[PDB]
Amino acid sequence: DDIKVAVVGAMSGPIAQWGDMEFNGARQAIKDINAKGGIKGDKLVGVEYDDACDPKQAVAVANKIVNDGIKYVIGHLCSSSTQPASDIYEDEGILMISPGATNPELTQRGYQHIMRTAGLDSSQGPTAAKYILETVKPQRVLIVDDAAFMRMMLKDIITKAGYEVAGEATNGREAVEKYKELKPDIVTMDITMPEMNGIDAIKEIMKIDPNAKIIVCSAMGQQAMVIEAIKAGAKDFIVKPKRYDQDPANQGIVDALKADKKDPSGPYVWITYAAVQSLATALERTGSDEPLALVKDLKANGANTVIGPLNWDEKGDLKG
Repeated sequence: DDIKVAVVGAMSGPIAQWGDMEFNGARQAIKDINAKGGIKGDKLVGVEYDDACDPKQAVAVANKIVNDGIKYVIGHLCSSSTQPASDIYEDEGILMISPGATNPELTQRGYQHIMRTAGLDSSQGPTAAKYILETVKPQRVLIVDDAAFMRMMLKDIITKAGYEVAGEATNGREAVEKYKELKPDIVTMDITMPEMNGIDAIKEIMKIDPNAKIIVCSAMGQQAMVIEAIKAGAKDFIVKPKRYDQDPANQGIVDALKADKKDPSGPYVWITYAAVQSLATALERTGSDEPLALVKDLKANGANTVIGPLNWDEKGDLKG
C-alpha cells in the first residue's frame, strides 16, 4: 500500500547547497501529507538519490529508479541531469516532475510523463549563483546590483567555487564604467529597480563590446522588461520568485523547518514542496496509479501548492 516516490538532486558537488533545499522541502511535504492521512490512508515513502547534478550519475540514478520499480520521480535538480534522465523515465512510463530543470528542450519533445514546477516563462531558475555554477565556467564576474547584501551573497558563493569577482557596480552608469575598466568575462545585473536603468546599461555595454555576456535578474511581473533585455543582447535571465517563506499560510512549514535547524528561505524548498503536493493531489483526485492519468489530471485541473495555484499546459510547462 506504500507509495514510493523517488527524490533526485545534488546531495554532493557544487550544487549541493541547493540540493539541500530540495530534499528539505520534499521531506517536509511527505511528512505533512502523511500526517494528514497520506493518500486516502496510503503512506508516501520518499526514496532519495544523489546525482551530484552530473549527467552520467543522473543516468545511473534513473536506471536505479527503473530497477526499483518506482513510478513517481520528483527531480532532477539541474537541467543537464534531468534531460538524459527524462528519456529513461519517459521510456519506462515513469512520472517525473522536476523542481529545477529550466532548459527549454525538456518539454518540447512530446513526452507525456514529464512535468516541472520551475522555469516559468523561460526563467533559468530562481537564483543566479546556481545558474552560474551549473552553466558557465570559472571566469571574471562583474556583479551589478544596488543591494549590497545581494552582492556579498553572490560573491561568496562563486568565489568559493573558483570564480573571480572583477568588480561591483551599484547602478547602470557605474556598470558601464566598470565594464570599460575591467572588461569582465561575464556580467550579472539585477534590473529590478528603475534606478538601475538596466536596459539602457545593456545597450551601452553592447556598444562597447558586441560579444558581452550579460545575465540579468528580475522580479515577478517584469516579463516585458526581460524580453527587452534579451533583445538588447543579454544572454539569459533569472526571475527572483516571491518569498514563499513569508507567506503567512506557510508559517507552519517555516516553523517545522526551523525546529529542524533548516533554512526555510531557499526557493527550492518550496518549489520541491509544491512538486510533492502536485503528485499527492493527482493521486488523491484520480485514485489511479497510472502516471499518464496523473499527468493528464494535473494538466486538466491543476493543484494548490505552497507556491500558489499551479497549472500546466499539454507539454508539461507551467502556465499563468
